[PDB]
Amino acid sequence: EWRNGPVEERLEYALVKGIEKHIIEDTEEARLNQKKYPRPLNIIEGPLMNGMKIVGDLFGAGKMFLPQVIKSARVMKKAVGHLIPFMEKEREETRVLNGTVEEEDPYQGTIVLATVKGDVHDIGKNIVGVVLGCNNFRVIDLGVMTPCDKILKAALDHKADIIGLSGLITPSLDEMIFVAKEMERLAIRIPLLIGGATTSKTHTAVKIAPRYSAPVIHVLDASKSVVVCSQLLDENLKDEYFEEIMEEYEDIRQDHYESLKERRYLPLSQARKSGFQMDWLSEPHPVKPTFIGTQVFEDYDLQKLVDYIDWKPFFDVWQLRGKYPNRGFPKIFNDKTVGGEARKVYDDAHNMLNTLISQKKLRARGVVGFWPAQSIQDDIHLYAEAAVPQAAEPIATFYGLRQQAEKDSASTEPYYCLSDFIAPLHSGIRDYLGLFAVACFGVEELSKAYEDDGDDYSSIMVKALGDRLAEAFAEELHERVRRELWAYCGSEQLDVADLRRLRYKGIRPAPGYPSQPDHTEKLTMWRLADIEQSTGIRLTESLAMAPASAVSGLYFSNLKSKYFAVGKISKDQVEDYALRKNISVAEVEKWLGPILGYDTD
Ligand code: B12
Repeated sequence: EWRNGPVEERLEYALVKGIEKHIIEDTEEARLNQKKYPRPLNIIEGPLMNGMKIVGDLFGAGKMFLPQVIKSARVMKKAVGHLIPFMEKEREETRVLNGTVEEEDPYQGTIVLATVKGDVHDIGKNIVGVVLGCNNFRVIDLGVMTPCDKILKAALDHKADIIGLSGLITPSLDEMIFVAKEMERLAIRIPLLIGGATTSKTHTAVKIAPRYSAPVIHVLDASKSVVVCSQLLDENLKDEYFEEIMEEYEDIRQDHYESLKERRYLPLSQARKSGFQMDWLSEPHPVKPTFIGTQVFEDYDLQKLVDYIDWKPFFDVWQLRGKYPNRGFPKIFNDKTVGGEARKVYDDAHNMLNTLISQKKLRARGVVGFWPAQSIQDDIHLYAEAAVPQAAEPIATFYGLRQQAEKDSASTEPYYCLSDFIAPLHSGIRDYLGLFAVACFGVEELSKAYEDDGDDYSSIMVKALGDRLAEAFAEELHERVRRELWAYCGSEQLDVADLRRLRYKGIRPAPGYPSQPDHTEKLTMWRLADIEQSTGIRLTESLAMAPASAVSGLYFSNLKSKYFAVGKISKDQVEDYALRKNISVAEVEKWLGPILGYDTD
């Protein structure tokens, strides 16, 4: 039907509908029309950028969703990959004629995207770097583990017009303020973009924007990048936008400083006197684990993990969200707005997952452990199996945090801590604590192989599938522990439908989570369980677990254990925690940055 149209219309239709079936043949038919395009630069600047501008406009208007944008980007990448020989020939002809290759750039501007030495969320940065290509923007993508000095150096040598940082978590955003300070003290006026769809403007306008004398714009999604980045390149709005409405940082500073008086805190001694007390003499006695030490999983069955995968986080990668009550998997498939695209991505993911779990291209790996645990106030101590806890000495210590923000008198909720879920040493009751770590190996190779091919769609899909497999492995390993390896919940008859609702007994608070935001617990876990040497899950210098598709955490078997948020803490708890950990106050003040209840500046 659409094949009957002219070659320009065929190019536009292929770009908009994401069809690679005839892109090369249509491109050839277009270039053989030499009179219509005297320069091989003209063919891209004409029908090709026209369709991509249409795609970007539709994405910004919300009529086209992310996977179709990715497919359109793939079609344009195929067309450009076919056309590169002719672009290079034209550039060589220009060098022959005018003497040198000119600084002509078909893209509107160059953008450097970087991910800090920390947070490993790579999918969003890649989506941005390819949608800006759909927005006709040249993107220099530095990936994960990019040093700040490397970020600045790449911005300088490549003469980047914009530096884009990536952020998707609350902790470890102190590298963004660090690079902002480095950039400010280097005295460069290049505009800056911040974070992703977890970062509120509070952290931006408190520790970033009043810290740099250049435009610092925060964007929610790359759909609005068409407006946002152009307004940083449109000289009519470049000189005015960056300060006309970014003045609202003034509200963010003054109003929140005024609201700081609303926040109230208890003394740490008073908070301890109001902790989560419980009668261990009437509580059921802890169940002894089946073994003490570490049991290693070397070739875990990927086929089994598929039954435990939850897909709503996976659809959140594609930004597919429905209206209430038809929101989330599996109700997402029936919504008229996103049903077809959700079906497409789900079937593609399942097809590639079936291919991978049958070709053994991936390999799950993990380890679990169990040790006897006794709690000294706000701390957890671990002993050997044969040792007597009251007379021997601990082999590993995990330090917890207690809630300190004052609660309204209408609520009687205790000020929670992790140590409240393990029997105290003086009580005479022996308790046990567990830990685990899982990973999925091979995602960082398949993603790179797909990217070198040019199929960013498959790369993003395989990254999301690796993340899903890692979380499913963590959930399944927790399920085995509660019933087989520890057997403190053997009477349970629940399935994955209730596992997704956190209705099981016990909790697995990962280090760095609001339950205990100190990421240094992973160091003690790795030292105790020999995880790095056994399983192969490395720890980054920022305590990020490699490969990125990895999950780790402790095991608490107490019946009354529940997830909680520490909130905000005062300097009293900071110094107490520092003296318990036998480390300087400066280290604690930087590891617990997000949860500090006072401003040091
Ligand atoms: C997949 C995912 C990951 C992946 C990241 C992908 C990858 N490269 O592997 C991985 C496996 C790394 C993962 C792990 C973790 N993650 Co995670 N993860 C998710 C998840 C499940 C899906 C959401 C998603 O991926 N959206 C797609 C993202 C990647 O793209 P995006 O943000 O939509 O991108 C857009 C905008 O944000 C913006 N944008 C984004 N980046 C940039 C950059 C620039 C320059 C610009 C201009 C714009 C821009 O534009 C984009 C256009 O769409 C969410 C669950 C949820 N609640 O949604 C949790 C979530 C984001 N993860 C989170 C956390 C806690 C973690 C961990 C730290 C857990 C841990 N181990 O302690 C670990 C990291 C450490 C480790 N070694 O695993 C939290 C963050 C909240 C918090 N407490 O801080 C979430 C919300 C889970 C939760 N509900 O609590 N995670």
